[PDB]
Amino acid sequence: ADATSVAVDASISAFPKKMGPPQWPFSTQYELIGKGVRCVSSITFKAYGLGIYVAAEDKHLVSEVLDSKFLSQAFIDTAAPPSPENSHQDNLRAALNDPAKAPILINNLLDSGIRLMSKNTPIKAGSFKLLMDGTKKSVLKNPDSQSQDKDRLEAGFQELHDCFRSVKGLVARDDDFFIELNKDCSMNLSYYARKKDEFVILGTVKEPLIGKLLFAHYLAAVDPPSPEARKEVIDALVSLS
Ligand SMILES: O=C(O)CCC(=O)C(=O)O
Repeated sequence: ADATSVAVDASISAFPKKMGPPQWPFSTQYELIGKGVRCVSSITFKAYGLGIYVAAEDKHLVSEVLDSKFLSQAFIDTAAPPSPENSHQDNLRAALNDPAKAPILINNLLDSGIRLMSKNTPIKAGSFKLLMDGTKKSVLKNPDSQSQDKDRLEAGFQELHDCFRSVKGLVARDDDFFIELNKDCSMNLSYYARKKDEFVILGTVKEPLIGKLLFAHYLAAVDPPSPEARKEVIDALVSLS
């Protein structure tokens, strides 16, 4: 690793701190805000390296979306108020780690137009393919999914499934599966076959509910795919607010 990349696991490449066009086939320039290893059961069994990125041009939105006004209004009737001597950053941090407040804060963040990107780098290819198959079931444990249009959810997961069909044939260690969350919550999916030094553009998931559900899962305070990646993301967001 260089000062321009960070180590996630010795079995796979260091993650760039910044990624954008033209070097990478992305919509805008992204900055790494959290990383970690997605394990299955134990740290003994590493499935993939996870990197969460924010659009450089959108970092300003965090403080405007997750401001003290929204914190106060969201929970003014539900929870005791935050202590007035605390900083806003301290108050926001406590809410983002509170199981009862975090989903609401994250949903509001994910509706604000902020562009995010996940870098999903396989460590064990077989496990990764299985985690792909299980993605719909996983993100739908989210209770907020039930209120939504079932037909739109099903159609959106077919879009994702089709993109995943193309990924699964390629999966190998140290390849990069990229998922960009556009400002309208549709998703551009791409794939870097590292050994060929080739980019594959997989397509777009138009249904915005799918990107909302997937990135709410990445950033979930309870049972996120990578607890260590989520913690880093939250610290990045608090420090921006
Ligand atoms: O295909 C992916 O990387 C998403 C799956 C996921 O969120 C996980 O189970 O870790």
